[PDB]
Amino acid sequence: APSRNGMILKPHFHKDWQRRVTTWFNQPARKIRRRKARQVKARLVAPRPVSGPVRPVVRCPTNRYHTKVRAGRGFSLEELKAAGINKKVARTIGISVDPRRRNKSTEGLQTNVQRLKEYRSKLIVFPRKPSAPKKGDSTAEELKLATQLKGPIMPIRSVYKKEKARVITEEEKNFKAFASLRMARANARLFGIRAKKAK
Amino acid sequence: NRQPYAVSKLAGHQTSAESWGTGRAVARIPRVRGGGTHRSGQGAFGNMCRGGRMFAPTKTWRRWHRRVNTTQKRYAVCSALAASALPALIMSKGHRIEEIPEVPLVVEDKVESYKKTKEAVLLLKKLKAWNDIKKVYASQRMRAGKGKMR
Amino acid sequence: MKFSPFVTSDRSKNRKRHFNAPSHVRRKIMSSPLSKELRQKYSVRSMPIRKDDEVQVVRGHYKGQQIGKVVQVYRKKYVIYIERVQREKANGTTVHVGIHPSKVVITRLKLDKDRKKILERKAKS
RNA sequence: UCAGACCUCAGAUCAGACGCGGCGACCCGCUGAAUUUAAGCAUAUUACUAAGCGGAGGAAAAGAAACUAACCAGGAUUCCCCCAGUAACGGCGAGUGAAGAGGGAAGAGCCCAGCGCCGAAUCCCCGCCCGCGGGCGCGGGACGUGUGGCGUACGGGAGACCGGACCCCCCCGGCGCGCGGGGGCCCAAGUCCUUCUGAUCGAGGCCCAGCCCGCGGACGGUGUUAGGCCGGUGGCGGCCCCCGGCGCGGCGGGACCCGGUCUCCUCGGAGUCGGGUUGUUUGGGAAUGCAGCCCAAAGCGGGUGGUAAACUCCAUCUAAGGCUAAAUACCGGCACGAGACCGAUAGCGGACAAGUACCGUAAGGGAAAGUUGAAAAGAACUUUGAAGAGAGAGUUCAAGAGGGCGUGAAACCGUUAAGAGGUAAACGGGUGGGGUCCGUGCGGUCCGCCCGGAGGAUUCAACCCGGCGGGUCCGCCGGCCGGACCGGGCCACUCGGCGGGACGC
RNA sequence: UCUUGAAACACGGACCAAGGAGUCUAACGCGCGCGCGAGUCGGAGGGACGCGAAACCCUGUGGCGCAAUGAAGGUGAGGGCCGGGGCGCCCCGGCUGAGGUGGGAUCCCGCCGCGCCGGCGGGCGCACCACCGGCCCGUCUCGCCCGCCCCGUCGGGGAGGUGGAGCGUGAGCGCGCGCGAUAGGACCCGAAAGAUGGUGAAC
RNA sequence: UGGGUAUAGGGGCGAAAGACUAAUCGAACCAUCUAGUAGCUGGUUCCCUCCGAAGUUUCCCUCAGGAUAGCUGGCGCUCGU
RNA sequence: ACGAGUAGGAGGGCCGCCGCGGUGGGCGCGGAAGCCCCGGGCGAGGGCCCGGGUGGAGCCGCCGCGGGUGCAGAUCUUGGUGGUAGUAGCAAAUAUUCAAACGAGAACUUUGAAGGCCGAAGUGGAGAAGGGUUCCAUGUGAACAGCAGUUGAACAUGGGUCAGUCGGUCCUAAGAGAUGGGCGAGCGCCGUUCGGAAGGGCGGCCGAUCGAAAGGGA
RNA sequence: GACUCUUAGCGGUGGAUCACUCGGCUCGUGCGUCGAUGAAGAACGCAGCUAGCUGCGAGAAUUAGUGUGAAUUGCAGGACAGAUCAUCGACACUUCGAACGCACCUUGCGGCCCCGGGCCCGGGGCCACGCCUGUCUGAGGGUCGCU
Ligand SMILES: [Mg+2]
Ligand SMILES: [Mg+2]
Ligand SMILES: [Mg+2]
Ligand SMILES: [Mg+2]
Ligand SMILES: [Mg+2]
Ligand SMILES: [Mg+2]
Ligand SMILES: [Mg+2]
Ligand SMILES: [Mg+2]
Ligand SMILES: [Mg+2]
Ligand SMILES: [Mg+2]
Ligand SMILES: [Mg+2]
Ligand SMILES: [Mg+2]
Ligand SMILES: [Mg+2]
Ligand SMILES: [Mg+2]
Ligand SMILES: [Mg+2]
Ligand SMILES: [Mg+2]
Ligand SMILES: [Mg+2]
Ligand SMILES: [Mg+2]
Ligand SMILES: [Mg+2]
Ligand SMILES: [Mg+2]
Ligand SMILES: [Mg+2]
Ligand SMILES: [Mg+2]
Ligand SMILES: [Mg+2]
Ligand SMILES: [Mg+2]
Ligand SMILES: [Mg+2]
Ligand SMILES: [Mg+2]
Ligand SMILES: [Mg+2]
Ligand SMILES: [Mg+2]
Ligand SMILES: [Mg+2]
Ligand SMILES: [Mg+2]
Ligand SMILES: [Mg+2]
Ligand SMILES: [Mg+2]
Ligand SMILES: [Mg+2]
Ligand SMILES: [Mg+2]
Ligand SMILES: [Mg+2]
Ligand SMILES: [Mg+2]
Ligand SMILES: [Mg+2]
Ligand SMILES: [Mg+2]
Ligand SMILES: [Mg+2]
Repeated sequence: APSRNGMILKPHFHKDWQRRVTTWFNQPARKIRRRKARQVKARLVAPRPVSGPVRPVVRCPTNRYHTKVRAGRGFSLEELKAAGINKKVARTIGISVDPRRRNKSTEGLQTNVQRLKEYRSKLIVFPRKPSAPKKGDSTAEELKLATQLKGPIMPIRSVYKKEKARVITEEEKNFKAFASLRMARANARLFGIRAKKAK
Repeated sequence: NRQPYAVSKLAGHQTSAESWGTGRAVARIPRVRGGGTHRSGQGAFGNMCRGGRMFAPTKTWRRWHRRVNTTQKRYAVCSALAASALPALIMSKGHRIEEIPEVPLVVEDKVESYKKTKEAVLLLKKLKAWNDIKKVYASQRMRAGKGKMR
Repeated sequence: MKFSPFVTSDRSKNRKRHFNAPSHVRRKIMSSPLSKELRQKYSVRSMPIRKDDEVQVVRGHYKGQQIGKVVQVYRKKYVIYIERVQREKANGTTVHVGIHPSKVVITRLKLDKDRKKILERKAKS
């Protein structure tokens, strides 16, 4: 079966694969079906945005992605508490709530609190009964300039701010970057073996 | 833009035909089980047999669609547009432009608000492009082949 | 062109729906154009064929100017019989020759309560 | 207990309901192979497949963390992309093989038991009475061996204080008032002229705009090949009868006080986790899941932290209770649209009285078979024969279409015509003969240019003249247009990990 | 047709008609064509909006390349010229950006014989190849310097051999075509068997 | 000897022949797994131009077969000429 | 200058087939495709063009594009037809003959006569299982009845099976099979007494039901 | 010249080829609905002339309702003046079958209630099993009470 120089291949076709083969001949019709479903959903919630509630800014877990951010599931109960929003009233005005998410730092906590205070500034709350507004209801002059928002509410963008150019000091020139990394690995590797000698 | 075509999976195989083996002066082909039917004793599976399975039945998962690079798809348009500006290539294509005002035939935007066919027909008569429409009428014929049944 | 996804352009579907059309549908299919005097009087171009209607054959072997009254509307055969459009068999007995309704023009309409109601609807639109 | 109650367990053709079978493409729970690959073969693979059994729904299932991760943290489930033919598994051979993260589709979250507060505050049934729901019963029951309200880990409750509610909102019925379907009836224009044809739908024509319509030149029918003959097609087209929604108002009947602080108080699921062992399963490897048996928990507990174990730190979740739409699947069914597909030995076995005829005791097996003509006009009548079957006649464009009838090949056969024939017949090469055809001897068998001569006929030629046209891709002009082009002004300009720079208008 | 050998007393073939056998999907390799090029590709999805299930536009998450090497902890690819200094065998400054030897299409120059054409005299030498340095990772031998807030079982560098699918001023990526070896019914037809379920004591 | 019953496929039944179990028995029949596999036979469809073999080496539970080297063809390319 | 070629490789094809995008103001009832041809040709070949005949409605060239694209073989598949061949054969169970009738037609039918066979464990007369209208009458002579047929168990059209006392029905025989119970992942299986099993008139029964057209049975 | 061989015309056998296509296959889309109120499947029967197919259920080749508006048609007929067709909200819908009184290789064998006719005949409604709630009738020192 083998021949002159080649690659040892691994064809995973030793089962009855032809019995289970999914073709994508309905992919164009699926694109129209989802597009049509979004148009029907938009008419259902006519003033409300078609995307849905507001998603918070979250930091991706792993080292491969902990530099960028994305849209999470919902705002933490601590962020709702800091922004002065009740956990149950938030879902009525289109705010996603995630009772599971934690806040280990104040950088991510204040990131969404600002995002959550900014969304409530753009809210146009219609009255429960149009013939009698209430305290939380917006004024009739503001209800006229109320259109359905298309796309995600407050798209999460990460605009990179430039580090200001500065004259290099002698302390930065004398800093040994390679020596500080090799010694950091040794001090973190020999930390336990030195802690026993101290006893 | 073409639709997938394929032969049924059960074609030529929805029969319990067993080869008679050797020693019967037959051709060792799977033959239909006995009975009071003229089908009994006939080949049923091979591609050479009448009513059998075709060789390599066409599968629906054939790679019908080809993907082209966006840079090449735009390249071909820039070349087809550049070719629509030469009088030799338009005439060699067969269009009747021997009397049009200019080879790149740009008209005013007033023609984008037309709403009747007689307005469009009159525009083609003024631009001397109606001779190409009459050439389409002279080419209206019937296809040669099984396309007429499809 | 045809843009409705509810209408078919398939030759087999349109031929099957024609040869297997019900009787009340074959009536609409077996229509015939009105004469110049009738198309201007009622403002109707064509009407479904009727038994007591008088027609003129415009195409075929029996075409001419002789106004003949229809004697039978054979929807099962997609053909009508006219009073003078006929031929003699071998045994001398005469037999009517079938003429398609789209090949005859209506010169006189059998006007009853139902015929005038259709002429009013077709002319209203 | 006026002496019987309760518990447990029976009977009924008791009153009123429910279950059963089919389908099973997709889906859920079990069960379970071997061909095959390893060039043998035993683990492995085939395959956690087929066959077998059970259970549903238009989807199912799963699903709101006893999770991932080790980060600057993520945050129910399902599906797609990627991770990745990678980590890992494997006679470490053949082969097998995921997940976290990341990008998308879709996004919706919730309810108990326990705990302790509330006079069981809860529910069914019968009868009656009102408009499938409601009241009424001094009606019958269920229930304290625990119904309902509050309340569920995101904590919760109570009491105070504070700020806001309080015929509003919310829910269910149907009325006022305007938008997705179902079924009907309609909705533009040549049978104009000439001609061919058995039949036009052919061919040509139809003053200046090329006959008319065109938001209609899809398709089909019509005796040929039709936008305009007909049905249709086109049209944010008309009309009529229904159906199902949504929005805005009022009417009727039902729900019904929410937040913020402090204090005080309260807080969870057991023959289950887990350990051992066995079998099976998995990429999961000192055990990924599942199950049998034994052992058998704890409550600063318990589970997880991909190598067994002890000590310790840390992170994360809160198992042993339940519900929940969307994105997703669909070879069955129902109804549609389509085809670079097949075109009657093909495509489904089945274009037809096809799962039919027929076969087998049965389980099952399972065909062959489409075409007269435009219209039956399907051959009257005469004549031979007992009759099939013929001869005339007749229909038709055609019987050279005469009822398994369009076209009618080959093998094979009859017959005619030609030639030939004792080394089977056929075959290559070469020529001869014959035959059938083709092209030729028509006033034979030669053209073109120019020139010489003759004969007759000219919108008669060179040259000149006035205007026109084209070429010089010939010299002066003048515009226009493009920029890795130069210097000045101006822009909703734009632009970049710099008001200036650059870009272009 | 198999065969060393077929007119064979070797096999198939009475005759004619139609049907009848190298396919498709995945993945790999090379060659070729195309696009862009240290990039390259939307192959999920999204958005413009009869044929239109097309085409158009956006999205680079990600894949494949741009870095290799070690089992791993890990570490990780600049040569040359000039001057000064050290004289062992490697310090400093400057100018530059891949060295040296042999060969080398092409280009350049001189001279001669006729601003062209032949003689031999040199030069800058592409790609590539032979060879010699140099550098990165693994490993080994011999070693005397150096660094620090986390001075230690610490972390760094040298010299000389050697292992590597390296570096040494990228060449890949996407798409299509063809062929080749594969796994799939796999060019077509063929087993003796094996398995699951079921039907028969009318013989 | 009829009829009615009983035993069903690795089973039945057998005064025993591997007999018989629906013309089928040293393991019935039916459908499926299944287009099971085959280093083994058979066949494998148009023309032309150009080039053109090997039955040998090594290894193989190989010796009717593969892997490998050789022989072949294609594609070129670096130069000379 | 050169020219062999199997296996094999490669290239060229204005060789051929089906379908698609283009294109030829292509072709066609004044006759397309197909088919036939002792018709004229062309190309080295694959093949192609033209003419005639037949046919009756579609078809083709060129540039690209997609293949279920080219047959003499496979004891190929399906269908059709030959030589064999007017050949094998129409030879088991003794046997027919004469006259007449009907009829186009008689070795075969019918009637009569003669001669024979079965010889009462029949070639006789009636049933069971099985068959299912084959039964009967009339008519047909086309296909079938392996010659013929005026005949038929063929074909066509009508008709025909009458029950208290014949059998089924009733009883259980070997058996089979529910209920309780047990098992089993499950469809289900095991099981025929084994459980509050009496639906009647003080009750015993012990096992529902099915199972004989040859048993029992007015 | 019989026979034989080749070629051609014509005629046979045969069915290719071509043209035709109310069929298939594939893809896509929307629905995605069975049954004790008797399902799927099966049996039998139903038309003036009717075998198969198809459609129906003793109201049987269809009834009513509604839409449509003159046919159906092989032939006869007068039914037929709202013909015909479509649609389908009314009504009807034999037997077997989960199949349900017990059985079924039987149109076998019963029981209860009611009605009509003369215990018999006919008609109508009922009688499977499992199980839920309730009712009624019970059972046992099983646990108590009262005697
Ligand atoms: Mg090889
Ligand atoms: Mg099969
Ligand atoms: Mg087939
Ligand atoms: Mg053709
Ligand atoms: Mg069921
Ligand atoms: Mg093996
Ligand atoms: Mg093998
Ligand atoms: Mg299965
Ligand atoms: Mg759904
Ligand atoms: Mg669910
Ligand atoms: Mg596996
Ligand atoms: Mg038309
Ligand atoms: Mg019209
Ligand atoms: Mg396993
Ligand atoms: Mg489907
Ligand atoms: Mg077929
Ligand atoms: Mg010999
Ligand atoms: Mg052999
Ligand atoms: Mg032979
Ligand atoms: Mg062929
Ligand atoms: Mg060099
Ligand atoms: Mg290779
Ligand atoms: Mg085995
Ligand atoms: Mg017996
Ligand atoms: Mg078995
Ligand atoms: Mg023996
Ligand atoms: Mg050669
Ligand atoms: Mg050799
Ligand atoms: Mg051999
Ligand atoms: Mg094809
Ligand atoms: Mg083929
Ligand atoms: Mg052949
Ligand atoms: Mg008789
Ligand atoms: Mg008779
Ligand atoms: Mg005979
Ligand atoms: Mg008969
Ligand atoms: Mg009995
Ligand atoms: Mg008896
Ligand atoms: Mg012939």
